[PDB]
Amino acid sequence: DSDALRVGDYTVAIGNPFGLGETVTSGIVSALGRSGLNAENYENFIQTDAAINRGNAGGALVNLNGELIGINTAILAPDGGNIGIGFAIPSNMVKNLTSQMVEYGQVKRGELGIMGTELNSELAKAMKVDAQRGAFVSQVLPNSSAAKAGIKAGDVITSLNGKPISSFAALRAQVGTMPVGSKLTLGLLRDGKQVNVNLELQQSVDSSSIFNGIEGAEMSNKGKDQGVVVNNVKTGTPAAQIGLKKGDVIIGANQQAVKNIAELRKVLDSKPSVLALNIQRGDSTIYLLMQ
Amino acid sequence: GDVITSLNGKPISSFAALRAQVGTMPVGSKLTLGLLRDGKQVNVNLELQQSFNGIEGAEMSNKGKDQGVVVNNVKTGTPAAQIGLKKGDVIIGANQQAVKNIAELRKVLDSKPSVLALNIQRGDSTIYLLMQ
Amino acid sequence: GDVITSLNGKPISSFAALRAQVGTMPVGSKLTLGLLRDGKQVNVNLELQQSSQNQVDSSSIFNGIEGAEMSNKGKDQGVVVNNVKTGTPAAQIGLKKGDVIIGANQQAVKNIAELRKVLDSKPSVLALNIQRGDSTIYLLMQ
Amino acid sequence: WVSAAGILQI
Amino acid sequence: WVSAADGSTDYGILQI
Amino acid sequence: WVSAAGILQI
Repeated sequence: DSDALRVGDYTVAIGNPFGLGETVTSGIVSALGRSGLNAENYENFIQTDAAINRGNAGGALVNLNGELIGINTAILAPDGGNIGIGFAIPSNMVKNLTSQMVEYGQVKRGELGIMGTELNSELAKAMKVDAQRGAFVSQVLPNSSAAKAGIKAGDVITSLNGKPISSFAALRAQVGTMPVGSKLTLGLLRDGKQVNVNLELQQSVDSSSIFNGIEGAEMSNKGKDQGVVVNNVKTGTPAAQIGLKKGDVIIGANQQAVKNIAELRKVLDSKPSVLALNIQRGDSTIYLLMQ
Repeated sequence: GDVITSLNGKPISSFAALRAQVGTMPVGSKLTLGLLRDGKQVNVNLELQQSFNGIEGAEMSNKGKDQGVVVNNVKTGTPAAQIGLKKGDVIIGANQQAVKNIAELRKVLDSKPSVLALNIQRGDSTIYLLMQ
Repeated sequence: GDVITSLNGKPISSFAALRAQVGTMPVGSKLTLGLLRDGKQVNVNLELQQSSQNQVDSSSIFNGIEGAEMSNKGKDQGVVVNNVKTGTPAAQIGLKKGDVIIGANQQAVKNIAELRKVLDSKPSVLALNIQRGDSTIYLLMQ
Repeated sequence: WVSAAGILQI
Repeated sequence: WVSAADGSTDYGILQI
Repeated sequence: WVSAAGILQI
């Protein structure tokens, strides 16, 4: 259980550096809940001074009892050589992520539906809050699990399932690995009062998700099998470079009728050299060509 | 297409001169210009200009009776919209202090906090905006 | 979704060729096209019209100022600018798409003929009285 | 820097 | 030169 | 290349 890890605990790394072969190195837990290497990724890193280099990735980080505590992922090195700063993904996050892949082949990503940021000492002063660290709730989305739970903005999350929270970024990573419908409990702090709440993860689009490389255009289904309407378009993007504009409604592609995103994706699965979209702007019917 | 020929009676040597003249006059200075449009002499009275309460490039006012500080209209290029602020928002409070009007709002800003946390409300939702 | 195959009987090599063909024909020219829709041969009678947009380049009127297309606007409502290219002699003087030339050198301008009429005078400096949005401005040349 | 071997939403 | 102690030729457009 | 001596509109 990676949640029992404490800075100071001894760690042992096992991997294949430079293809030399199974190589074992040792160290200690430098720090926990490290993140920021890639703001878009779910990262709650364990940091260790245990030697890790090119090849160790996917390797095991274990404690003195040989139990897996994390998976060595990246290092901070200006020269491409270890300098005593390595990061590993906590065993718990792996436990959660793999168990899903085993069953679904992917991860059912759920959310609480809350906006927020890191609670620093400055922000604590303004909000008359005691804790100098945690998740500060900017706002709660309507019809979200959190809303239903009774979470209000200006709240500070301090714990998750009993385990204290290092930061907002950590909490994001925690729940970011849990399967949809997972029942969990949060420790909140509003007006210097401790609160406990029971939650349950819920379900939670861009054009890059369907064309694999075409960004700057959001789109979704239209009514009931009326095609794929484009919600919004950004300027200076790969999508608008082919003509695409917000308000268009994709009727079909390559002589195949398109009622929803599933049918559209089924034409792309065929992987044709050139894609011909039969969209409709206002009263007119037009075509858009790709490749 | 107009041609300015005088300033407060005194003839104009050039555009560069006119620029320097008024460029030294204080805001609100009322002056008179002599124009020439279509070969016709024209005279005009002017008053210099700058480039409720407004804070940080954001213009706001009071709402009803002590119902907070509602946002009337915002500028996009300004730092106001750079922190999220949109038109229609209603500041209920800031930094755990209740805001009924621009007077109570300013009374929090007089404290000069390192960070400013606004408790505004858009629609039937309650959000926060942070500064600094 | 139609495919044009012939022009006035003569087969079509490419879209680019067709474009060039008709691009040289005078307005109102009556021509016929050979279409192909649903594996079905179609014939149609056409007549070239007055292009509302992108009607005329600027180098054709200023003899040396490229990167800006413009045409007449509605009914003697001036010369509107259809499109402007970046890094061109035109935009170098300020000209931007959406502008509508009302007059030049204190002479009213209703259409391209009137405008060209002022240029025939060949003045040392040209002062265009265009209008962007609800504002009226001027653009100077030379 | 790092190498492989704003309000956020939760 | 001086030291501390297209369009009309006379100037680009300045703001007053 | 060539030297002197996208949906297009027709």
